[PDB]
Amino acid sequence: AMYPDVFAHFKDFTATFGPLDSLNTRLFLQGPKIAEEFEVELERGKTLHIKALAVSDLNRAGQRQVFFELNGQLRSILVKDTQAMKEMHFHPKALKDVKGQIGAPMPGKVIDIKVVAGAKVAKGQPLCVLSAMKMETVVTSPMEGTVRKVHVTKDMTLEGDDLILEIE
Amino acid sequence: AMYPDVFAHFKDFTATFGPLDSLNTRLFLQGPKIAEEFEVELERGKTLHIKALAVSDLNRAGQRQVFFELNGQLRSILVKDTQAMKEMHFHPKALKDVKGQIGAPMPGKVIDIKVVAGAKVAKGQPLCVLSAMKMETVVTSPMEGTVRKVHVTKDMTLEGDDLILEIE
Amino acid sequence: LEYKPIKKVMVANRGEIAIRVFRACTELGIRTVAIYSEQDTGQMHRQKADEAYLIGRGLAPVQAYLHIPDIIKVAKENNVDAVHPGYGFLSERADFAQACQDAGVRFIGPSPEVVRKMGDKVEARAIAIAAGVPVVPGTDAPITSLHEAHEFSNTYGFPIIFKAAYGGGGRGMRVVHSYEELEENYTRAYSEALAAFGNGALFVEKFIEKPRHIEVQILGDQYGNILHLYERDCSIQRRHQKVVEIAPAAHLDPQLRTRLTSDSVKLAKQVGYENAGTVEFLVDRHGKHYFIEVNSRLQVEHTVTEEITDVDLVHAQIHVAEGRSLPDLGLRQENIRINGCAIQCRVTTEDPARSFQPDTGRIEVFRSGEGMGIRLDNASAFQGAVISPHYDSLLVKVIAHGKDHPTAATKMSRALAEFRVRGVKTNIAFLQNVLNNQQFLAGTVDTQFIDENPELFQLRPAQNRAQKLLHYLG
Amino acid sequence: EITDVDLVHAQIHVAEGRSLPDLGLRQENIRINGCAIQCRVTTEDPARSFQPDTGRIEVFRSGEGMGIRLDNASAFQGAVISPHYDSLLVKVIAHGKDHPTAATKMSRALAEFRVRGVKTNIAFLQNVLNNQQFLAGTVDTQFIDENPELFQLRPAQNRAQKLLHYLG
Ligand SMILES: CC(=O)SCCNC(=O)CCNC(=O)[C@H](O)C(C)(C)COP(=O)(O)OP(=O)(O)OC[C@H]1O[C@@H](n2cnc3c(N)ncnc32)[C@H](O)[C@@H]1OP(=O)(O)O
Ligand SMILES: CC(=O)SCCNC(=O)CCNC(=O)[C@H](O)C(C)(C)COP(=O)(O)OP(=O)(O)OC[C@H]1O[C@@H](n2cnc3c(N)ncnc32)[C@H](O)[C@@H]1OP(=O)(O)O
Ligand SMILES: Nc1ncnc2c1ncn2[C@@H]1O[C@H](COP(=O)(O)OP(=O)(O)OP(=O)(O)O)[C@@H](O)[C@H]1O
Repeated sequence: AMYPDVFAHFKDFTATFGPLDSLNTRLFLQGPKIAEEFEVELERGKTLHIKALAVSDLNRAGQRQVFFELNGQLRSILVKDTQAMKEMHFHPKALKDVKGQIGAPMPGKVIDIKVVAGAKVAKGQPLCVLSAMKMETVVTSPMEGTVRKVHVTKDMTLEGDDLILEIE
Repeated sequence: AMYPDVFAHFKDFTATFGPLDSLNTRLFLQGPKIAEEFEVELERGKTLHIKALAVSDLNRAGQRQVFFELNGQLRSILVKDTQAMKEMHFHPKALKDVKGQIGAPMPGKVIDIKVVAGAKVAKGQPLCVLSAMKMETVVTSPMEGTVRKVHVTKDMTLEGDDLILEIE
Repeated sequence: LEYKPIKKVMVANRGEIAIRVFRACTELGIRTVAIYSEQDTGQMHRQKADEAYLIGRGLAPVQAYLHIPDIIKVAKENNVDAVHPGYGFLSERADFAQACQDAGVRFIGPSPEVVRKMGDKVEARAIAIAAGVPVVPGTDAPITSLHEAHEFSNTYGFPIIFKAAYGGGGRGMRVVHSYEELEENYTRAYSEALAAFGNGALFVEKFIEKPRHIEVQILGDQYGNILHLYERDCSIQRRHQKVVEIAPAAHLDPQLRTRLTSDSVKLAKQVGYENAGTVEFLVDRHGKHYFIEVNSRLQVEHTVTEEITDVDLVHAQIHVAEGRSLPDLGLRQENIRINGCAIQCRVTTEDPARSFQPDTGRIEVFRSGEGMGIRLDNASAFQGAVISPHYDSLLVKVIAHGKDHPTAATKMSRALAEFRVRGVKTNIAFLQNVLNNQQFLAGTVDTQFIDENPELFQLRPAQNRAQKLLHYLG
Repeated sequence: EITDVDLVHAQIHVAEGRSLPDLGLRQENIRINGCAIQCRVTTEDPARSFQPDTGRIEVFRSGEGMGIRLDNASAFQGAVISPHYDSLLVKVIAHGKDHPTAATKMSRALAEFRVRGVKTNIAFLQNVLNNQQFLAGTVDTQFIDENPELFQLRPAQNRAQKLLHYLG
């Protein structure tokens, strides 16, 4: 009631990055220095020891891999670099806000497209094939619309919920 | 019979570093490149793949750590960096071949020393007290002689076969 | 009487079954030869075998394991003696067995003629009636006429099920309650059967209110000696795909289990079965069973029966493959006994919340939960593993054994709680909710048990601060 | 495992105060079922003097089958073994319907294990399980004393690991 927008933002941060205000100030501001072992307290019984091993290099799209020595074991995580190149040359993600926009419910690669560019599409009509574990889905068009250019193209590597067809 | 010295040398190289000549030309002379998969054909039966993940930083007395993944699993290896060889870490090495140098066959911490340097000692008499995991180890004097100078005195950690006393 | 020792064996599958066969062969001092596809190069099945070769180079990843000529060429060259098909990929194919027989390579299982006799549903229908146990009333011939559906709805009863032949998908399985629903159900079922697949051999059969199906395990050798292991329970049925299995009969009269034993043995002897066999039944509330089908391979839930009797099935399979008779192995009816209870669960990367939609990704942390009565069959689970979006989605096969059903349930619950698989989405919470339900511990469960409990989806959340803190630090 | 009666459960229950008949435990109610064998995996060099060895574990793997129960104490990837405490890595138990079957299962399980980096004593146990008199059934206390072949006979290839060292 006091701060509607700020409340939502702070809730999202603590649900994505976890409980803050349990680290060291230098840990919260600067971060762990490599090859130096520190300690974080979580609850009365939950005590953790963390050691940083090494930071790898950009593999294919500005994603680094960091090897963390939690306790006695090792934990690999993937983080998205931002100061690296951020020009988007990859297939863009479909927009969830527009229900008319079409996104793949499950990850897969399109083998064939039923509708070549420039053809009518009706409700409840097969459009493409998506590769699940052992099961196949054809997308049904919520609305009748004209197709000009296939954003998904054909026989290209793609992941779930991506723009295959958009109607203007 | 024809080339004894280089035969002995070659026999020890192919043992410490394993068999060779099954690698690619880049692997043998140049070595692997980070973030690119290469293939090693070991025998006719089996065959295995490697990635090079990342290389850590120098930590303790020149022992850098490198991260490799064998086919289907991640691995870690410690390699001795021999390019520094500038610092003097002391910790004298007592070779077993030389009778004068005295080394500890088992690494641990020295409990007590019953011999003072440059003094009269007995033949086959207890000279140091050593601690084990759950046993007491008593060292017996191998031969009679004189100790000139002792560098490591007490209350410090030594590894296997380290020089503390030099017998004459 | 006839003995031909086997020097090495090559497996034509992947995943946990290959690992199981490799372990069984290595225990007998037999060399192992493994095959793998190009995409499936980081799997653990190719690392626990003495020999590994590439197959299906340019083919599609799913059908790479389906190229008979390549497998035959690989097996013939490396001096292979016998092949274990496993399950799922080429167990039912009769042409593969014939090709293996033609190249001099031994095939572990029943003869191709018996497999073809199993084959489609009409032959099994006829064999059941000619010599066998009763079967659910239904139409023998495939149905394509509106008059046929109307007449057989008029004759026996109103609730009927549409079943699709010449297909393994559960897509052709719709229910009819009334005339008005009957017409539209027939229309859609016929259209989808003719569209998705080829011939639309649809079937009409009466529905059973609370079905409860029993699986009986059949073992037989080459000298006409057949040994049944014991029954099984898999009434936990999501819609038509198994999730959880219990070995002992929950509440079954001894007379009924004896009747099932006798009928299964009679059916096996009449056909002349030759290897790991599996006979599936279906019993009613009043105490009336109805035959369904017969599986010709070794089932996935065999491990659960494997522990109650402490009999190794793969050992017997290979021993029969050499030609040894069962009495020489010391396996008879009198020497098999029940001891304890067992529970089976499969950990799968399916999301129990939305639609059990499979999930794909990379495993970031993995831990095991071995204990007192816990047996683990790790198919592919390790740090930094990648789950393929095109193969099956089995992570770990977990088995819990105990002296009684509640004790086994408690052990399985504690074992599942010890497992920590973060980052890759999983269905552990649904399994824990199923195990905690009082109806499950009661003992009596029907097929629609999951259908009538929408509150079974508690969908527990996790603070998961451990991996959330590292993301910030990273 | 022969009795299939959990000892810690009974211990806690009898600490609570519940009597044995309430728990359902009678001397006429328990019975023998099969045979079992236990082997303790340590870090003792089985050649020199069974002397303890310390180091860092680089490769760890486990083998679980029909009749194998595993109790992982402190064995995991990248673990450091200390010289201050006991030297137990894993307690492996094998169960079968007969003594030779259990022995063969345990031999298979030990062969399936893989511990690299720290020298251990799988080979000595393999020799013990490969003895014909051991599999016969009868052994004595002087059994190890009168057979000085178990120590000496040790097969060791140790190949793949060396190859990684060269690349690094
Ligand atoms: C001994 C047995 O067999 S009983 C096993 C069943 N119970 C347990 O495992 C108790 C330990 N508890 C936990 O792991 C978790 O708190 C759970 C299982 C209750 C679930 O909590 P979650 O919301 O998933 O995680 P939470 O936010 O509490 O953070 C857990 C992390 O804290 C750390 N942690 C957990 N327990 C401890 C502990 N006793 N001491 C120190 N650190 C700990 C670990 O890094 C753990 O990461 P993990 O999930 O890989 O184990
Ligand atoms: C399925 C079962 O339960 S049977 C298990 C028992 N048998 C096996 O494990 C068979 C596999 N063989 C091996 O691992 C080894 O060759 C052993 C056990 C025979 C011992 O040989 P060693 O001299 O120690 O190693 P070698 O020089 O042959 O190199 C082995 C390495 O090659 C690789 N490798 C082993 N088998 C395969 C295979 N089938 N395909 C590809 N690569 C393989 C691995 O990287 C392995 O490293 P690891 O020791 O961590 O497994
Ligand atoms: N008459 C029936 N009444 C009730 N349930 C039935 C009936 N027939 C089949 N079922 C259901 O279908 C199951 C058997 O399936 P089916 O015999 O078709 O084998 P399948 O090859 O595994 O099936 P699917 O093609 O769905 O993969 C039963 O366990 C039950 O859940």
